[PDB]
Amino acid sequence: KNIESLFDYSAGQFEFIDHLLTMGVGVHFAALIFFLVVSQFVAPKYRIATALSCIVMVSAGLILNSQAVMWTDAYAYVDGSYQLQDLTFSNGYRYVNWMATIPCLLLQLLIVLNLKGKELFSTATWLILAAWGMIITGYVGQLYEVDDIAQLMIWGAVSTAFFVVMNWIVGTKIFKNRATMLGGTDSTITKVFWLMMFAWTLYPIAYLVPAFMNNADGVVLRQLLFTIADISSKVIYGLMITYIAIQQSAAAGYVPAQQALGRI
Ligand SMILES: *C/C=C(C)/C=C/C=C(C)/C=C/C1=C(C)CCCC1(C)C
Ligand SMILES: [Br-]
Ligand SMILES: [Br-]
Repeated sequence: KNIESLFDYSAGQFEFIDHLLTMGVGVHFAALIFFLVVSQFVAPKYRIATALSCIVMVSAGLILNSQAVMWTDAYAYVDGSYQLQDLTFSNGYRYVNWMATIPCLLLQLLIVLNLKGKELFSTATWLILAAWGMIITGYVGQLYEVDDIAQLMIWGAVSTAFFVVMNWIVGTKIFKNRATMLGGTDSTITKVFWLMMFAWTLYPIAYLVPAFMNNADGVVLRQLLFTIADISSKVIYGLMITYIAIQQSAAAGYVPAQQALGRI
């Protein structure tokens, strides 16, 4: 069903993928420790945004770990190359994980935007439906990446419509609420929008790899793109959300935030 299953891999290709996925685990778990220790400097109003970064680190780090183990289970070194054994490797589990991690990424943004009550709950609801629509339709599409490329493209067009609408809700909420933001974070949150547009677009590029690069090297490329994108969309994004949360905390008078920032 997935293109990974069609090829044998050289030692270099096989090991590089293994290292990519392992480094990703280490990066997410290292970040998790940082987000954990820094959360005591966040005011109550934003503390959940930093907690959600911890939740995303574990979720993504578990999926990467699980992908790495599945990669080594599925392939063994036989007659000069890594060849498929009885177990199967696939990217489908990443899509299932997005069902949880994308809502979390969107909720931390809504929190640092100072949204609350009814606006918060309704914005989050529409965002979560649009995200699930994107992820489900892309999940279905990738089932056809070996059997029916045309079907992969069409499901990907549907998925892209949900993506574009989700980004429009995000941009609309960022550009409208920029002005409520304290401590100069009105400037930083704009960079957050651009980081998301960039980093999230890596995923659909990766989804199209079976169409424009259907071979072992394309398999490597796809893993590399997911790694750059996971890091950018989860770790780098989380660092910027945390910075915005602490800065707004300090500007609103939360003393542990002022002292943390004071001592660096
Ligand atoms: C941390 C994981 C993140 C931020 C994953 C984001 C995933 C997407 C933006 C997926 C987008 C897709 C399309 C827009 C079309 C092709 C199918 C998808 C689901 C890869
Ligand atoms: Br507060
Ligand atoms: Br994830």
